[PDB]
Amino acid sequence: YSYTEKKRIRKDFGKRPQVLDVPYLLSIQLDSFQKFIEQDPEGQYGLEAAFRSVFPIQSYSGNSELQYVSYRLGEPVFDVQECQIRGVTYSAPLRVKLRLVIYEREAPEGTVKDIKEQEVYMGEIPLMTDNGTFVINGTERVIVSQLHRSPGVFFDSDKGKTHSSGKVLYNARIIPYRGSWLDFEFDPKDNLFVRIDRRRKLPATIILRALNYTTEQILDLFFEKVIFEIRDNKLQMELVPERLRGETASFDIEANGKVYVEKGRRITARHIRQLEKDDVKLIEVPVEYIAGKVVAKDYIDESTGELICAANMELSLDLLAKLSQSGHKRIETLFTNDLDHGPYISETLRVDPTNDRLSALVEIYRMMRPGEPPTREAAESLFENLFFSEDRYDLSAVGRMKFNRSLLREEIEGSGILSKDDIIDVMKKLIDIRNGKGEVDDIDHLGNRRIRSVGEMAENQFRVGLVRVERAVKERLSLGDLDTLMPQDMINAKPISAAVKEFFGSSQLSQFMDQNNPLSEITHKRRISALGPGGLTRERAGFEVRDVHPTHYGRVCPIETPEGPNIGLINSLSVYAQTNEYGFLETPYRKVTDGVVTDEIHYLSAIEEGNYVIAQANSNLDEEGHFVEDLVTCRSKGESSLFSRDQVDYMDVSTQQVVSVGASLIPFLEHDDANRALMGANMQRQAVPTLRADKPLVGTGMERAVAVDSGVTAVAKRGGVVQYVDASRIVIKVNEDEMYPGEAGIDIYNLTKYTRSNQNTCINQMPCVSLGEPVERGDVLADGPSTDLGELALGQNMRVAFMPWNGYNFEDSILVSERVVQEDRFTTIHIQELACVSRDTKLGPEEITADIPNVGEAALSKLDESGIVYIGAEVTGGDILVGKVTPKGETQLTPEEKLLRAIFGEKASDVKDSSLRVPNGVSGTVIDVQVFTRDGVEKDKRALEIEEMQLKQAKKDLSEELQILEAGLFSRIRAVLVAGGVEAEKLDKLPRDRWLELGLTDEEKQNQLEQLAEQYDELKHEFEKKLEAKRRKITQGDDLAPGVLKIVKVYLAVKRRIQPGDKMAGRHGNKGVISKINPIEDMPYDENGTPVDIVLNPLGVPSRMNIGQILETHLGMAAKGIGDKINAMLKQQQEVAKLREFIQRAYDLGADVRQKVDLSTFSDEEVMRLAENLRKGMPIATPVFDGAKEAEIKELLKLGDLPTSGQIRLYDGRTGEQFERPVTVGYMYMLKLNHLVDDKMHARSTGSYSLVTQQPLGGKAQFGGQRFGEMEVWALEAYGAAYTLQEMLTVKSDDVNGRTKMYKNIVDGNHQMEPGMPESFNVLLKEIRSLGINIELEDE
Amino acid sequence: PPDLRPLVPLDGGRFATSDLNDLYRRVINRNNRLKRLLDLAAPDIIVRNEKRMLQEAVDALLDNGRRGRAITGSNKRPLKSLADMIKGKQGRFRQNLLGKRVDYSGRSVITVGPYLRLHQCGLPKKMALELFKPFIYGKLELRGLATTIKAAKKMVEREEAVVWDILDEVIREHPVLLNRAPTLHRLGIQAFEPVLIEGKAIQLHPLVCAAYNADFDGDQMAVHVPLTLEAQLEARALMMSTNNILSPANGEPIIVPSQDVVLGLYYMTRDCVNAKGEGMVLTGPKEAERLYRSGLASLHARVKVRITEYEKDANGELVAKTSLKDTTVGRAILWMIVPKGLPYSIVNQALGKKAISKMLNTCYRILGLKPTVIFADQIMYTGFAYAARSGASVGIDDMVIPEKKHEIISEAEAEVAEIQEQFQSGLVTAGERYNKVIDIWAAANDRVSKAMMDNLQTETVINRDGQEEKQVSFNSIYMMADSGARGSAAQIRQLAGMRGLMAKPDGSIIETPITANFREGLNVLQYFISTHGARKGLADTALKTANSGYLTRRLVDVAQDLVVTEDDCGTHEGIMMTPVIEGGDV
Amino acid sequence: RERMGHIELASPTAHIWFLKSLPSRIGLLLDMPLRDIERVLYFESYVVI
RNA sequence: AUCGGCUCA
DNA sequence: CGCCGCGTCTGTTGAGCCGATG
DNA sequence: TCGAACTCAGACGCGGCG
Ligand SMILES: [Mg+2]
Repeated sequence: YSYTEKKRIRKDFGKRPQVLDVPYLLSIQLDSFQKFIEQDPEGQYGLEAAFRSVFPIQSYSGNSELQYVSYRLGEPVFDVQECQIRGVTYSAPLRVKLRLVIYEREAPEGTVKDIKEQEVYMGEIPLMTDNGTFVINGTERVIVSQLHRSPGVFFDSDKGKTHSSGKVLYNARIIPYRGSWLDFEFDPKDNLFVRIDRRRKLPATIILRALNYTTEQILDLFFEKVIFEIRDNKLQMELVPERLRGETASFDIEANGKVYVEKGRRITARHIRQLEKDDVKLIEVPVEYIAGKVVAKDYIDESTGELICAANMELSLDLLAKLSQSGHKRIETLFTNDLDHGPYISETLRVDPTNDRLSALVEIYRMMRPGEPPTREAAESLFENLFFSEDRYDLSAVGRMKFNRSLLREEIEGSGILSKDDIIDVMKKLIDIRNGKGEVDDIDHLGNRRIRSVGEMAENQFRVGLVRVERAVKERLSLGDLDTLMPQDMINAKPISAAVKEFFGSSQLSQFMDQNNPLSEITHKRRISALGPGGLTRERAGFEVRDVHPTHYGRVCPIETPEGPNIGLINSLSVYAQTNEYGFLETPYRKVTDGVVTDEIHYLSAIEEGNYVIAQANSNLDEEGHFVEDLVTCRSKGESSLFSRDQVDYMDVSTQQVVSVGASLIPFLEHDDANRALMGANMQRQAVPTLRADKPLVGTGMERAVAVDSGVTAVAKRGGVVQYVDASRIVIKVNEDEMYPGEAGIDIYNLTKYTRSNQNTCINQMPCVSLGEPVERGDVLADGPSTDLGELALGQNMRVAFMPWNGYNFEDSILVSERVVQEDRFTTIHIQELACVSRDTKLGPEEITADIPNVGEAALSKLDESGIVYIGAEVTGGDILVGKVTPKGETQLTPEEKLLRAIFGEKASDVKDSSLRVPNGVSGTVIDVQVFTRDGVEKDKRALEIEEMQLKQAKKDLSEELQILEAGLFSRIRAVLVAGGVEAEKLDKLPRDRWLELGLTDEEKQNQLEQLAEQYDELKHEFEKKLEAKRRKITQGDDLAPGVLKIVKVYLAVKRRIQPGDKMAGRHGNKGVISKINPIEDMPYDENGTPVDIVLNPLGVPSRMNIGQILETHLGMAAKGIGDKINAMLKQQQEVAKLREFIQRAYDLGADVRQKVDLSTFSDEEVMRLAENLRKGMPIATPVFDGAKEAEIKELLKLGDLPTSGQIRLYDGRTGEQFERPVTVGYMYMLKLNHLVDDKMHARSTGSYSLVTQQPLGGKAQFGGQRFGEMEVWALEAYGAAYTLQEMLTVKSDDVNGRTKMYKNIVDGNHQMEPGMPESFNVLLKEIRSLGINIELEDE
Repeated sequence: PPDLRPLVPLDGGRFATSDLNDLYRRVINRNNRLKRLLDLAAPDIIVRNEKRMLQEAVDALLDNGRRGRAITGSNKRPLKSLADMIKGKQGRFRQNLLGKRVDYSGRSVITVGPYLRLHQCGLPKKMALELFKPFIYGKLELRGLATTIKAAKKMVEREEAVVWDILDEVIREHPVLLNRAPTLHRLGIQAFEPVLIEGKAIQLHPLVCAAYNADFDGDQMAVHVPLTLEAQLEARALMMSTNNILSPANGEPIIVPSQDVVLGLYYMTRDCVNAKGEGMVLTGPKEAERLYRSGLASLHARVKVRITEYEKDANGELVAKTSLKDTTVGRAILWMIVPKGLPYSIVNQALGKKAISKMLNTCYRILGLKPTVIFADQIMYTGFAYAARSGASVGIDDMVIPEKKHEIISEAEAEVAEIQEQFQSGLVTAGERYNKVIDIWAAANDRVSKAMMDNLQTETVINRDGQEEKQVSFNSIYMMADSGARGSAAQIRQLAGMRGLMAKPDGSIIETPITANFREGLNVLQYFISTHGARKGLADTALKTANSGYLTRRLVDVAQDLVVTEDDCGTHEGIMMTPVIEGGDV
Repeated sequence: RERMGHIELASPTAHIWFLKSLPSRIGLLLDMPLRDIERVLYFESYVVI
């Protein structure tokens, strides 16, 4: 038990021993980037691959080249906090090492002319903060993983696109990482077809001729023929016995000297048996057997050279004479049968218009690039650089593996570029899958989808930038001088910086980070999207993708996904999932050996999971041995059933790796429905951090990990004992064992007080330790926005007692009491940001000043000299924040007014004002003003004051650091001086400075005094140089966008609280909208005086089946009874022994729980402070699927003297009578949500108007009117009302004269209407008659 | 002209202009340069290329992406021609000419109020002080408190109490229109009559939430006012809330009492066998009220009273008859609101929501309209009041597992084991085993469910004046499921018995079914199998609405014109109607 | 908002809508196929008047 | 004003 | 007359918020 | 002007070729 565990121990009801503990919640970003930037020596990962892939560049002629060597990253100019206050990116510079060597053109390899060696600056790359978020222009930003289809080969079958045919059509596809696709396909009458990049369909085999190899060689490669001989009289055919199979005979099959098979007789197995027992292969047959066949190998007249028959072409019987006479004693043919070997290639041949390579290349070349002449170089180049260039086609390291695995080769890796054999093999297996062998693939398998994260995406973008630069390097290298050309001149760093800074802040995936909670971070960083560059779209995706697949078990959560247009496209990663080395997903399992579940754990991918057989976590392990019951439940090949005790191989690790982390925090998940749990897990991420946070009385054990690993609480860095605690910093002193001998060993934590979170809520931290108590490494020292002693506490828990009450909770409504609003347990803080900029107009510069023309003296009380609000003054909508005046034209004048304006004395350049003001409807209390200035503008008084203040605090912090450092060092420099005698009475009598002057002895102490002086001198030099550095960094001028002089920036802070209309919701998915706030008296009060605080509705349980909340309510009332009993024991001031006995009685209550806490070890003050911390109610835990049961919960209820059934007698508030029946009462745990009312209500009577179409603007931000869409127009025509929509079409929207005269009549007391023509109609007239069409409306 | 294509300034000297100016500049430049080259008689090819580029510029101005590839702007996005300032969902005809923006309007979040009457709604103070501004100016100037308009502006903004008095004067008798989007059918916007409250939410009657299809869990609603004098009479006489109470799709009433009032009406009118005041006699409903309230009798305990009921079987006028009826106390309390034209056998039964709907319909048939409005409102009030007064909660003791559930599942598993044995010996084929297994599991499901419902419904055994009797139960789940408030038999079966067989995404039926329910908690992979069907339902619900809305639009656009013009067409014969009970029964 | 202007083209051009819309309303009138009219107007061939 | 992204019923 | 292939044109409604660019 | 774009899909009418 650590030091934040003896404070308050939460009781566990879990019953399964745990083997693996949850990993670091957000490893995927950290690992991905961390291997993006690391210097790999040999195994290219990261930047070194990107360089070494553009390995040195030579000239067009080949007269020199420059050779890449190495790289390094500088250190950033600013640390994170300054980089977020300032408003600038957080990045590092990239320094590359380069050599240019010049080799002479006179000598073949005369390389010894010049070797120039230096460093080159190109680009700057952003870094990852400690948690996993980038900062880009000062707004924290997160980029999301992606899940796309693995590059490789792919088979499938459309269900007859020409569905009138009703016959399925197969096809195959090759898709690489970077390059052009390739598709093979059938047609409704079995002719193979190809296409490149979804161009026009081309008859197949045109590639086969395009490889410049004709019918003979390749289509001998394709079929293997059937052998015949013309024995000078007749035909003999060689019969391999296993050929006539499933076939029928046309004549009496026989042998040279025997009769085997009769005519009209199918070749059964016995016939082949007889033939192979006879060992006969050569058989005379009638020559009619050749009538119907096809030639295999090209035969010519060997005398003249005339092709008797081109290969793979038809034949006849006169051609038998021709072949026999030409000198051919053998005939090769085709063993054809559409069910086994159909002539798909044969027909494809006799549809192709082609004979030689040149025709095929020409046809393709004018296909893809029509028009331009097909020179030989052009055709060859188009067909080479399309599929066979490492520069324009590369599969991958992973694509090759997937390719070679899907074709049943053996060697995993090879070349990254296509070739002849691969296309041949794809064709052969496609025809094979057509004939009935093998079967198609499917797409949703998590063994064909790959995740791609920060490192890989950034690598690709930076490679694009690099190749763009390589272009210009080749350009410039060839022409100019060489001996005086330093490499640094011939680069440009613009394209790299442009590409990188465009991707880190403009892409589809860089997003803001929702900072409502800790949940909102560590769910927005563990997210897996399927959209973006190279993926689907919200309308393309059908119904097959959005569905749950049997391979999601343990890799992706099934009950966590949004509800809008994109249901299944984005979904969160599970709890234990890794990522493989290629990129597929992996999950743990435990090995089983001879019935014993061992302890070593193996990770499995998505394809190996299907071979084995897997047990389940709920299977009752029989105390170290094998499983208890015979037919253990298991699953294999994607289905579940019952197996033996020995067949099993793996048992999964923990009872909760199927769910995410958002949905493993709701207790009793196993009782309530699926989609209600979806709504619960999906609106747990929208709570709002209240004033004082409060732990949950019923949680699922995984509070602490989420609160710590989200990086929002300040955790101890090294052990020690606390030195100084304050509301805004803590200074801790390390133990001796952990101090390496350089410094004095003090750590200083600066907590972050009230700050904006980019959803406009409040971030602040509170110290959590007292003064002078020890602290061990890994603890927490300061709770965050929404934590409590290191536990995620996200809303507050209230006494709910639900029954129907006078219809004020009709449908989902709530009915809060009125001491939920007195106690301030739901108020929140909201802060807001306003800005004002001054530029340089053509006339001149703006100014910030208090002398604003034409303002009454009243509004200018609240501005100081410099013209910026005070700190603490509270403003309401309409006031002035910053006084700004804009100069305008200077017209020239007459002497008399010169005299006048010199006596009255006020101005030279009569000047507009454009000051900043609070937009109406806003109020609050300014809390912080910031001023940014260029380098060259005179600093006004207040910026000077602010910077001087901040310097004062910085110097205090630095002197305190170096001073407690030198407090240890001066304990040292006081102890060291004591050597050399004693001056005990005079030692401390005289001032400590007078310790370098007293009596000196020669033999060693001159060195002692000398080192006193020396180390003092270096200490003082370090101090002064350090302070000078810090002052220079503070007083440093800033950088602004061109044309801006200085900008101020003002904050505001409001305080919102509960009122009707405002939303709340529990964890299980029961929303609601407060309906009334009811005095204390009216609340139902139980038999003892204490009223209730919420009154829900029981008609909402039976119909949506979220039975979680009933059991959660019962545990709430059980867990508060023990708190009350401890309170009674403790106010009455009983004793220590009784507290020890009772509390120990409370922690031994389950059936066979795993947690056993023995507090006969705890010392008395520790027991007392624990009992102090439990007096508000004993917290309880309940892991997700290994929960608590009704017997245990009823034992709890009976320990505190409460009714076992769970429900008590409630009286009534208004009449004093008793409710007829018992009523449930317990403790729910419910949350705010930030759909407040103060951001929805809006009302308009007259305001702005547009410009091009003269009808009112829209949205609350700019005070607009609502919309009356065409659906309402149909509604209002169906009724029959015709004056009303004439009113809504002309005199409230567009008719100008109409609206002015309508307002006149209304204020005048007469209710009438003079309509005209909606003038956007005549806008339409002019847009049409601008095209050259004479729209124009006839007259009367 | 210019203002039809402005050039708007920015904060910092930048200008944002429509693409039209760009498209015009290109043509102007091409025209000038071609004229130049034409004057000097340049050689032919220059003239050819220049003319072709002029052609391309013009016919890219007319509409961008038609002839070749669209000429993009700086941002790799195509430009906006003329011909696409009229098309699409953003053009003039659909975005800006058929549906305007409108002022004199507002919107907010809705919530319930049950103290209303169904021709009323609530307005927050300040919404109504912002919508009705000029009426207030007029009243102030007429009373003579403010001389000029500016005096009225300041008096309204400072919010002096005379403003509240005037504002309460103005809104009286001035209906407003409430709307909720989407507006699928003509009952989507209605005309209510304001009542001022303090707060921030638009209160709304309970009974008119079935027409809007509104729930109170975060919906939003919009408010408009009618200005003129004709439109005000139209919002009173055509589209008020008490004038349309029959749906125009089919004449079925549209104010059925919804979900909580019906449980009160069902808990009043029921009978227990023992309660108290058994078998004593009363003199009217009033003494029944006194007895129930003083605590001398129970709200439902069988009695015989004297009642006086009116039939108007005569020529349109009422006649009265009296008698001793045999009823409980609850029904004799109800008889105080039925309005003097209905027979007493309307009340002698346990009033599930079908009986309430018949009650209202019969009132409408006999007595006309106004009594139906009054009567419906009184039903709502008394239902709420006597449903809160009982206290009706749901607790983990209510979900009652049948006792005979181990035996049924054990027998089913034995049977499936035997069929598997017979298969492994080769006697039976592949598919036959599958079919027989699913049949036996279905039969086990059915008899488990029947045992459950034979244990819930009638098991209260209670004794009075003798030995033992059995009556229908008082189990909170059973009352919420029987009367008709929420739920049904299938969903109680989910909560207590087996929860059936589940289907995999393909559509097949998986072999081994779920066996646990929501009280015992369920396993891991049983949950992981429920997820399939859950997501299929969720994914379908979100991708109907597109083509549903599209179909509605096409229908409204075809049937647009037709209106009823003439009285009698004078045509001859039409079509013939016959029943279609064919195939099966009616 | 009401006054208009005009450019005087140096050489005639062809309105899209009356050429590239479906059945062309020019190719239907002259009766000659569409491809010919594009290839004349793209400046690719000649034609005999 | 356009574009992208998250969210509500 | 009868395949067979090609370029247009459609795909819910109100609201709320914040970066990006000109 | 090299640079993408991808596997939306369902229906209808027209331009070629037999
Ligand atoms: Mg709703």
